Amino acid sequence: HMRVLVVPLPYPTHLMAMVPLCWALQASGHEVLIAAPPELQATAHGAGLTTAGIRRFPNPAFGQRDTEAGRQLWEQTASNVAQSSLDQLPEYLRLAEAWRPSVLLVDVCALIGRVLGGLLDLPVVLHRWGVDPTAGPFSDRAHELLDPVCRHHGLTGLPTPELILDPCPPSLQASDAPQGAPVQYVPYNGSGAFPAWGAARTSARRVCICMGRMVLNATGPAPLLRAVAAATELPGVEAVIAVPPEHRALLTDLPDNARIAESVPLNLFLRTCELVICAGGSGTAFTATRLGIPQLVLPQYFDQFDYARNLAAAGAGICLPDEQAQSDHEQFTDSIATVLGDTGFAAAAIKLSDEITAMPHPAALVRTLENTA
Amino acid sequence: MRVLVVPLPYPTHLMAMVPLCWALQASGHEVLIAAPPELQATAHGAGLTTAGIRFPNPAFGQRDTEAGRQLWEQTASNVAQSSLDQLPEYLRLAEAWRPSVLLVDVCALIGRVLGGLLDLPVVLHRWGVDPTAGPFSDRAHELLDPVCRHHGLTGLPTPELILDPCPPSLQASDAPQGAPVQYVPYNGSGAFPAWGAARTSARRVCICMGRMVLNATGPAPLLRAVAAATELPGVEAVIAVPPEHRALLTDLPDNARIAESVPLNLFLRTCELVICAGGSGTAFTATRLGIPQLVLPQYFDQFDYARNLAAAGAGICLPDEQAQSDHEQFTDSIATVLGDTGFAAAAIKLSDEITAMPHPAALVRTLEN
Ligand SMILES: CC[C@H]1CCC[C@H](O)[C@@H](C)C(=O)C2=C[C@@H]3[C@@H](C=C[C@@H]4C[C@@H](O)C[C@@H]34)[C@@H]2CC(=O)O1
Ligand SMILES: OC[C@H]1O[C@@H](O)[C@H](O)[C@@H](O)[C@@H]1O
Ligand SMILES: [Mg+2]
Repeated sequence: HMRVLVVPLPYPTHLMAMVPLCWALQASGHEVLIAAPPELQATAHGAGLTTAGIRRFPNPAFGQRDTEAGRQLWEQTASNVAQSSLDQLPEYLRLAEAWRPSVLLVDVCALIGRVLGGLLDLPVVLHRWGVDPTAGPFSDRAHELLDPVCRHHGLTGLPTPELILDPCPPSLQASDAPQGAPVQYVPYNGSGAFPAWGAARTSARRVCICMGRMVLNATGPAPLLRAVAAATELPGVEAVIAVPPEHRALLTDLPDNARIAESVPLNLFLRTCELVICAGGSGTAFTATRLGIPQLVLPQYFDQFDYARNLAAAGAGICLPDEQAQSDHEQFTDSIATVLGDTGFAAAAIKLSDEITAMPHPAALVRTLENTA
Repeated sequence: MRVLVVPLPYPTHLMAMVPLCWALQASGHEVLIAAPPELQATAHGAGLTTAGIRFPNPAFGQRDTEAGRQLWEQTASNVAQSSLDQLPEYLRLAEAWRPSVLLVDVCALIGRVLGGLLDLPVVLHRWGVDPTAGPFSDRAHELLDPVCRHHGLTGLPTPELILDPCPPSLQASDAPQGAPVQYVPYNGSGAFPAWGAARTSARRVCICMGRMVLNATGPAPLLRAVAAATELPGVEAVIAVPPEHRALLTDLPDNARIAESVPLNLFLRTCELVICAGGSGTAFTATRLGIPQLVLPQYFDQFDYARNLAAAGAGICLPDEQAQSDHEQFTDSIATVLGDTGFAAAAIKLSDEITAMPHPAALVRTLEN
């Protein structure tokens, strides 16, 4: 009987990536508690989970970690996360002392989970949400800043985790990421209602455009407007537009070949679509991949450029890699056409789907965790 | 598998099925809840996806009596009339989504009709104590065999499997044998309270009545439970009720805690008694956590659950209006439990019955086969 304390980064999307494992834990009779800043409360509660309370784009240099610009972005991200970890450390120590977890399930970027495991001598299981480009600059800066802290408390430095779980198709994972144990991606894109039109395809070429809140909060409307314009202008297309409610206002004068999806989890209808246009957020992208649906990716930040490049190398989609490509309406339209006219992209996407389904499901991982706790 | 889930339109019946629905999804199967408006917020609050669909009375515990037989017959009549009314809506759903298996609440007869009409296997799911043998079942056949026979069946079909989370010690003696599944608490989402971690030097007594019960009974079982609990020396009452029932708590002692929208399981291990109406997520969470109960049954299965719990030595029943309205019987029952560690001993015995059962993840294999 484990008591698993879950330590995500405080973005809704990173928690979602861990929800099927949390359900697998609870379905197998273990107890799960999510350490959640205000920003995560609603996401955790919405997955049926319980919480303990805590409290310029696109930018290709994120995918250029061999350059000084890219090293800086990742070093700054580690410095931000490390400072947060020192800030919140007392609250997380009080929580662990109160709840007495036997294992920490920790998002790969949530460095506080690693500090907490060292200081409390608890097994840490890191969880990737997807492509992990934290080797090199992020990881070196996290050690730079957190090894002294861990040494003051008697340890050699920031500890190496007991295990890293990895749902990324191996043929897409970053070459420098440490080996992780496979865990099969299970779509979880929130709750909601099966729409009537989600049951069958029509004669039109159905293209979903899905961009999430954190991406659009960062980027502003541009990638959404560029996608809606490219998709709706192409002969034959029906666009299904899936964006968060407050962003729906950005879509004035919408084309008659456009439906605005009403907070509907992608996996309820994505089997009826021939193409997904997205930013390379894992929930969207791995659901499409699992379902053998090719993607046109407009990467923006963090790991998105690596996902987009590697998906395109796999033949399973097209990448528009920077702002001159994403803002090239002709190239954008021709890329949608290219995918709708060549079944080889869907076929390459099913090859990746097979990499996913070769992995053990979250339910099968519960055993591994039992052995590590 | 593609599992379409057909609960009765009550939040608590769907909650009893949530951990299995999660176990199904964690093991790579697909799950959809057929949800009327009354179920939508519960389903989506468990992270699940939906297809939208458009007291006390001790006779419920006495199916040998004229009244007891008539209550359970009338309940089957109600459900059978509603299943016929809605049958064309569910048939359109099954055509749109194409399930391979129906996971159906024991009482949601539409699921059995639908399984028969579509030649799909039906896995019934008990939520706890199951008193549907006799009156309910006989009446369901009397009313639903005809539509089934019109479709060429022999009658309302026997289901493929009946999942049962009730510890056998507490189950009704006439419930056909089911396949045991470990009760996993699911009381909704919420926040771990500061004080839920540590025991106190006070005697911590949780009262948890619940929206559905209190909407049916009005305030009396809640306020009679608070009056009994707060009278006894050294007691700390922890009162768990829906947001809307918070305003009924007009005068509490200083040390009492109102736990609004806090799932019981986050703190119950620090309590020595739960006072409740029975059956339910509350009672099985108490029993799973080894906590004795004082049960004031109101309707349906609650009388059986209260009697069997008392028989097993893990609680006390206040069986009817005469007992529940008697503050001396009510206070003396609390004091009895607080004064005898044999109740907690018996409760722990049942907890172990529960935890010896296969968990919902282990049952996923059985459903596949
Ligand atoms: C499915 C639609 C409804 C139609 C309404 C009928 C009655 O109002 C309701 C009190 C009832 O009989 C029922 C309430 C439920 C139903 C059966 C068993 C439940 C055990 C308890 O937790 C509550 C019980 C029953 C029939 C019903 O729901 O019929
Ligand atoms: O099985 C013994 C008793 O169990 C109860 O559930 C029934 O309502 C009674 O009629 C019966 O005598
Ligand atoms: Mg590799």
